[PDB]
Amino acid sequence: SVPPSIAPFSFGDDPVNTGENAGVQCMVQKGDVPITIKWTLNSRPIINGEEGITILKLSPKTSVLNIAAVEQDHRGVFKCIAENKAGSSFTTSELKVN
Amino acid sequence: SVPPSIAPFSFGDDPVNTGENAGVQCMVQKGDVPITIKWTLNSRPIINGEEGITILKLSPKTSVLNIAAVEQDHRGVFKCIAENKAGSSFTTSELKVN
Repeated sequence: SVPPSIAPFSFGDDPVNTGENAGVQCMVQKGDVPITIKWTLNSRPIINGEEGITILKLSPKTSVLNIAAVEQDHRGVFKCIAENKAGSSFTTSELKVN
Repeated sequence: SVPPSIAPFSFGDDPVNTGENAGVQCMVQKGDVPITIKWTLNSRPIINGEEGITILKLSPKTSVLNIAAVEQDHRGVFKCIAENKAGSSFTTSELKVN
């Protein structure tokens, strides 16, 4: 009956240049399975392929996000949301683009 | 003729507890494709699944390493090596376990 906890992630506090290969990982630490992991960008759900963003479920507790070529469209607050029977958690990181 | 360049990564400032979920993304920035991306732990090569370490080539310029459940055996220097026909490059991060 353990609720999900998530390790912090960050694109870095320095703005990113267009064309860079950037990414973060949503790694659930403690938490009962089954767990669902999902993403939003500026509160809109994003899934693999949307806006050129790669999102891949590496394991039941890890989601990998990769932006192969950063654009100004990718600017904003990325949120990972992890949910199971016992509770839910989210953590965020703002991507800044020069 | 452009050799691979790699964004630095880190498991973090602080030592990690046993059982935690840790990982890094090796994201090549500059460099002509195709690029071979491989990993070592304390100078010895790692393959997907070895010592419970997940390794996945996510894209032509990104490789993801995940340790689903960290043990003290995972202690040491993780190196990502990126190679093409032009040249090679690497970046590292030391994983510490309490």
